[PDB]
Amino acid sequence: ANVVVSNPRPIFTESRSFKAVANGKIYIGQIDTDPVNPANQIPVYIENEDGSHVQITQPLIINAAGKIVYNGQLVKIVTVQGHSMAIYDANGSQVDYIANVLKYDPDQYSI
Amino acid sequence: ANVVVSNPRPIFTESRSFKAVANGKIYIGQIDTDPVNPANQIPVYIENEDGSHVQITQPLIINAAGKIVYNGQLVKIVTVQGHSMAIYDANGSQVDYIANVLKYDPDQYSI
Amino acid sequence: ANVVVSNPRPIFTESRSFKAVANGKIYIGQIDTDPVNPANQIPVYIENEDGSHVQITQPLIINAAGKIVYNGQLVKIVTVQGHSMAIYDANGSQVDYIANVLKYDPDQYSI
Amino acid sequence: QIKTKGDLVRAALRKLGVASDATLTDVEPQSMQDAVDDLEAMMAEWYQDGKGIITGYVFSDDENPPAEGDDHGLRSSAVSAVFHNLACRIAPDYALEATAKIIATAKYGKELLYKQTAISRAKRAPYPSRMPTGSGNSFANLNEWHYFPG
Amino acid sequence: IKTKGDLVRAALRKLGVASDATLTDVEPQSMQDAVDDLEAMMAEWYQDGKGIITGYVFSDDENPPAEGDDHGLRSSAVSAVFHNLACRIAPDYALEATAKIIATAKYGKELLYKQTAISRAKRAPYPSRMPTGSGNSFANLNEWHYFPG
Amino acid sequence: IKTKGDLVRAALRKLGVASDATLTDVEPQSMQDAVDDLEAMMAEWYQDGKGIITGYVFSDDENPPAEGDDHGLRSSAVSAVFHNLACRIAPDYALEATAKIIATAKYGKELLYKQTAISRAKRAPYPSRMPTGSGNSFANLNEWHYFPG
Amino acid sequence: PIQQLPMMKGMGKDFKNADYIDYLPVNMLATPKEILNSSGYLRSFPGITKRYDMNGVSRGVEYNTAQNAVYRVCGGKLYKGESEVGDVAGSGRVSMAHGRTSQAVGVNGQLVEYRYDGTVKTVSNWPADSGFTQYELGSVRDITRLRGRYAWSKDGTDSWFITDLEDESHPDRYSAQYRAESQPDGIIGIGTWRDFIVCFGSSTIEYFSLTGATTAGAALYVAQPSLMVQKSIAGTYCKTPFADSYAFISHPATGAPSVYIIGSGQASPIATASIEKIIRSYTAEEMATGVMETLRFDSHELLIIHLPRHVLVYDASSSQNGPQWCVLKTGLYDDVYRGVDFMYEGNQITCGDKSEAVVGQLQFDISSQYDKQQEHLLFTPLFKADNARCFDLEVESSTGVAQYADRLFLSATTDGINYGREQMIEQNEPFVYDKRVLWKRVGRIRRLIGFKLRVITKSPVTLSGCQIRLE
Amino acid sequence: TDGINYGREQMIEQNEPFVYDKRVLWKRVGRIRRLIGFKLRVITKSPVTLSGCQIRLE
Amino acid sequence: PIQQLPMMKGMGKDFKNADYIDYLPVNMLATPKEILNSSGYLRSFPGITKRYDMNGVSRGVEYNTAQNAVYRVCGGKLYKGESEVGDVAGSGRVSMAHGRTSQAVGVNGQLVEYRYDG
Repeated sequence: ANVVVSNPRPIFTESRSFKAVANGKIYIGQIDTDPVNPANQIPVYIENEDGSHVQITQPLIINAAGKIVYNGQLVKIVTVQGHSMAIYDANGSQVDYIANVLKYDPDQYSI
Repeated sequence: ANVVVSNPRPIFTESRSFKAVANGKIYIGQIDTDPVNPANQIPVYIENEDGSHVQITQPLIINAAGKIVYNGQLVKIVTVQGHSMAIYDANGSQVDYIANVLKYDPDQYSI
Repeated sequence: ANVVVSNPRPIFTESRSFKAVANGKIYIGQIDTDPVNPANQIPVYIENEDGSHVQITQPLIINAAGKIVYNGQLVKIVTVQGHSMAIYDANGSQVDYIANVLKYDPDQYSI
Repeated sequence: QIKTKGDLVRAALRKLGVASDATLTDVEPQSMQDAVDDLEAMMAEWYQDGKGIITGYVFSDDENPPAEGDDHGLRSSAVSAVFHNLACRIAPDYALEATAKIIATAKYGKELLYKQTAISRAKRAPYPSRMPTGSGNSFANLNEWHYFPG
Repeated sequence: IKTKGDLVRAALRKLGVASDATLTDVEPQSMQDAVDDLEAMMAEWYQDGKGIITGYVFSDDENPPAEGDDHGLRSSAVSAVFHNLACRIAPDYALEATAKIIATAKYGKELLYKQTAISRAKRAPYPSRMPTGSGNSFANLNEWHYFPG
Repeated sequence: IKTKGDLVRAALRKLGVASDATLTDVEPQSMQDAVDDLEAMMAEWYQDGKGIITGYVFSDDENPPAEGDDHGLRSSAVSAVFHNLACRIAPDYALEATAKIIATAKYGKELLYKQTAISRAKRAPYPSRMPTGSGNSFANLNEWHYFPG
Repeated sequence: PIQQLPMMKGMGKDFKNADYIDYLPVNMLATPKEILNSSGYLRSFPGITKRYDMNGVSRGVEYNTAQNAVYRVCGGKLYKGESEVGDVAGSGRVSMAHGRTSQAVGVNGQLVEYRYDGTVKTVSNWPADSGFTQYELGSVRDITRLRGRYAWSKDGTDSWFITDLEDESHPDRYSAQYRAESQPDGIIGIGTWRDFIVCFGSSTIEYFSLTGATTAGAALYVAQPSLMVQKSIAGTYCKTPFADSYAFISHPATGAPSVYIIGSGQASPIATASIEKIIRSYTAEEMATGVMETLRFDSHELLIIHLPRHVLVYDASSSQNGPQWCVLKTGLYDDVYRGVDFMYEGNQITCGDKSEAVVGQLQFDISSQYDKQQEHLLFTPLFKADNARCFDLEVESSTGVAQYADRLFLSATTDGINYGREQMIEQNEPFVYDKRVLWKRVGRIRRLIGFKLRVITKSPVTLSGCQIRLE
Repeated sequence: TDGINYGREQMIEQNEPFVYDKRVLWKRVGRIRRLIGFKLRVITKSPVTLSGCQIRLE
Repeated sequence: PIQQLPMMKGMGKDFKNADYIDYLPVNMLATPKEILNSSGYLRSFPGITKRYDMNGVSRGVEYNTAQNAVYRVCGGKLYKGESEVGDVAGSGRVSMAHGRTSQAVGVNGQLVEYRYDG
């Protein structure tokens, strides 16, 4: 056993019902802070299939299936280091808030 | 660069249908051992906003959205590294008996 | 108290909507190639709880909940080299496609 | 919208104001499951197989253990009635009682639920076995004469 | 749902004595005693077959460890049964069931007896002295005056 | 005025929960909650066409980001709809709508159903057994008795 | 039923000992003022802005009355205001005692005097050929000045000395040896109260006064038994003037350490249970290194304690209902407060820094420290409400001085240890003065509830009486 | 009932390992005839922190 | 009628003398702190865990201020801290009075001084 199949593109849903956030917004920021202040914000990149990292406009967009989308096509977003997330649904209410998260990418072990 | 922005709170769905296991039970224990036995159970920690780790009873509860919910609301459960899993639905059946979660990492060449 | 409790079992959902890929198909092909072609299909092993790797037929089957299934039982699919996952829905559509899931072929890189 | 038996239960609790989203304390999912059980019992009491109130409800089953996730299947207009009902039913569970507005809305909703069925179940009974067809009907020439009920 | 313990726990819930929403765990003595009260209430309702009938089964609590397990009650009657049980065990803890519980119990008892009342309506046969009219086959077959009873 | 958000904000104002007169800004959770409640109330009123009709359009809240935007409501029914929405969402915040709001909601619902009730009055045609009098053209054209239904 | 909730002291459990402990307000200063509908308003600690640079970290501060300027010893360099007025060795904390003819800093076990004309002289015995009495000076621990004499205590011994009147460098000519011998307690620290030379032993506190003797060899200072206090200071720097007396931390010899104030020859505690549990959480050596000092501004009369992992603050003017302690902190996590050695000079206060080699001046219109965000916490006490509902939760905030419309994270617990979801509410809006911080639909209190107000901002936060409509 | 000798000993859970919101509640105490006095006896290896005793003397 | 019951001090009779006596809390320490709906909470006494062994039963303790360490006389050895620093006779309780140049323990009717140099 060398590689196990696993789905990337993690799925985002609400906190009390199983329906997915539709056209919500994900904000990334420093540890234990308000990730809406551009002062508190942290850069997040797109990791394409070719591996070419590119910066993105900050407010992340969610399709109807709870997956980050940029320019229509689904994308994989990577941050530089630890971050705090505040997930907002379409209207502007926060789905949930978390101060510290960390999940290192399992890919690019060659690098 | 080397951290993925992902679903921070895990989703526990059911094996036979695409629905969250409302009032489900997860037990966490030693590697390749039955975690229902209280002796086999390993410490399980909550990571609240203060950065503290307060340990809670092993039968962690699952709400109607698939997340892990304490007596009140959503929490960031934390274990050490080698946590086994056993989803039990409220009726008492079984959904998963993941023995070694560490052996589910998409890159097992690293280990 | 290092890692966060998180469901490792993979759930596959449609890209443009929040539904499971009921009775869908996963084709696991070589690096940077279309897995639908029988030639571009690597051998995919199942890894049991005891750790008894066994080979199975390539066109994987997905139950109604999104989780991979064999003989009405959940299984973990592993491969001995890096692959290119290609998920197709039951009706027949390229719901998702990955050029290289892990971004480096472990087999060759092992040297 | 409210598409799952749970969505119904959590939104009823919202109507009571217990755990209503944007709330600092939310109720345990055990109580959500138990209130789903209460909704199922109330609908079983209403439905009474053919005779009782017919809303189009679909009951839970063992192939779908999480009854909360199951689509209730109610009519689009019927969701408000079961919505505002089950709030009076859950009210004594938390020892809260239901506001007069909720009581009136639940009464109105149940009345609207049964209105269409009541109109559809008028069905004036046929003529009795002794009433004869008059000489006006040409079927009197066909020897039918007296009416035939049942 | 499908056992006496579940019905009695639902009753204790509605009365407010013991529930997860209250962080109270049912007392085993309360369990046994309210199950006994449910048994008595079902016996009183059933009335040896002449009264309301629900499909309930009276275990025996002689050979089993305890009477409370399983019930043949129809799925539609569970709400009425556990509401009435909660109302009846209300004075045990000195509590009084809220007016909603009482109204629900009345509604449920009415609904449970509705079908039995419709079935029992029937109609008495004709009196022994009422004869057939001249327009009948039994007029030729010598039956005439209707069969008594 | 011309969007669901405006209707729900007017309802919240009438409660006094969130308004500029009170210096409270509408909570987005409150926004979604009362918009969903308005959807449910309009569906219950519409009753799949047999009940009161106002011209309201049910978005779908499946493809759009949120159901609340735009409404086909007639200009005359806006007051009734947002007063009724306010009355229905009053117990959400544990408030009770003032008697003026209740009276206004009753008046508005009555005015909404007035025209539909006048339209539905109609009249049943003559019974199949009623004949036309000798003073008609259909008497010569063999029609005679009125057409059933 | 609009019910008010105090925030001057938050309360909750302790997940290790399972004991109820006070959840102290963080970076807040309760001010007993009749505000609107409440008896007091919580005020954020003033921010810190860099006035100018310095060499090394701060090690001491003393307001030199003789020169009417502050002398601050940072790192390995002695500073007078902005200028550099001499070289000081060592790395640990240093105690100073300013004089009319010399500013001195007891460092490395020797009392070093920095004369005002530039020269530096160190205390040593009189020359052997001089003929005056020869002593055994030993190592200097703590110093003070009273009536033109420098009093220092030999390290590891209960003996203390006094310098000569004519030549301040050497000790007194004939009578310069004095002992705090009422108990076998070594002198941990020395100081001056009124006209008395205190001598903080390891188990007792003695007061010394001039006897006015004229004959050579007579003891100038005589013990005053009637003023003795049967407590002690934990470490060399666990003492400071406070409200016309010295507060301190009890030495472990007499029992568990606890903050005390000396009154009329008697020690009266001012530390609640939680404070002394926090103090007891430290080991002997760690708590010995702690330093405490007095800071006074506005109406508050603070008693700041610089413990290794905590910075406890006692607000004297806000102790109407009981002792009021607020835990100051720097950064988002539990780091220790950077500001140290506060002193009020000229117009505005100035404070040193524990980590960087800078000096900060307190600025009242901001809460940022060296242009960084800081965390302000406010906990409401646990209260038992069963099957009740709470909808309106309003806190009055003085809005407008902020830079951005900063928001506070409001969360509520149920067991008093771990908290629920963090709800984000706007608390200040830049240059709008009538915003209300209001949250509706709080929910149902099952058994208990406690609200934590967490504000992350660079501008002062002024929270007033908290009302909750427990309906 | 007389303040010297006691009645039946009822066993109620007081702590639960690693659960922080349990309530020690007993219902159906009975009828106070003339006098009554409650004795709480705990046998444990962990700290016990008992707070204000509430009784609903109805 | 929700009525509170104090527990800081219990009452009862005394079956020998027939007098009302205070039934005192056992292994509890009342703490006057404003807890929930009451003015104080009962707290169990802290437990005891063995730090290290010692010779014989304990007979006295004194916190020696001069040496900044505790001198404890157990059994027949004058333990300072953890290390034995002398031989003491007798078996009854003994009173100590620490000094700057000698630690002493009045035992067997004679004041014995254990000088700090041995």
